Amino acid sequence: KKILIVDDEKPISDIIKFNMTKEGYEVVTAFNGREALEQFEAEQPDIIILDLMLPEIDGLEVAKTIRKTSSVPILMLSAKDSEFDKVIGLELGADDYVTKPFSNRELQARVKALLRRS
Amino acid sequence: KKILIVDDEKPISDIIKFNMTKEGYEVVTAFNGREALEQFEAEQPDIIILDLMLPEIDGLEVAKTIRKTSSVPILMLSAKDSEFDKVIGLELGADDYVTKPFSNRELQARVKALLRRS
Ligand SMILES: [Mg+2]
Ligand SMILES: [Mg+2]
Ligand SMILES: [Xe]
Ligand SMILES: [Xe]
Repeated sequence: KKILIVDDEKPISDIIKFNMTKEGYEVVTAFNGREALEQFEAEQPDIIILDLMLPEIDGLEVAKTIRKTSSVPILMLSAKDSEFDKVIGLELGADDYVTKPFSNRELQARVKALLRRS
Repeated sequence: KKILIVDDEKPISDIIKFNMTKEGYEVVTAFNGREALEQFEAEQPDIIILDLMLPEIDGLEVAKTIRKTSSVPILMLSAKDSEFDKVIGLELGADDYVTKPFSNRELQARVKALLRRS
């Protein structure tokens, strides 16, 4: 399976990439909203882990435009952990919303749960 | 022309109703998100003035669901006046975003501007 990780922090992106690779996923990466959209169209990932906060396009905006054409599962990841953040991510199309810092094992479990249902 | 005013404060709703009536619009009112959606389907207004903050459904959620079926112009009205509020209202489908308190004459000008282009 192919995962697109859209994250503007190279350290966090690498931790997720390393852990998804170890689980046997193919990983493509993007570091802003524009790259996320390009990688999305070109690579057709099975799932996208999307930071809400990105340099070019926000995460909310990326997920909005994705949902125009695609039902690809989106797992939103963010340091913002209030009700309003989670609810607005889910309502703008996230299938799930996990907060940072996260548990590596939980992330993996949640990715598998999204792919199981999809 | 018919305006639906979705506002949970009966005092503000009345001021907008009074002023739109004086301009020759037919007015229907709604005081929460559920009533907005019901009035929307039943009355088919030409334009909707929508408070962002409502008891049942938020304004963002109402405008989201409206846009599923309809291109009816939406003018979002709110006490929240930050960039993030305006931008997220516009991006969730508002044609315009005016802040409270507002100028009666400006509201009217902006309503006419939305109807002119529509
Ligand atoms: Mg990345
Ligand atoms: Mg009202
Ligand atoms: Xe957005
Ligand atoms: Xe929303």
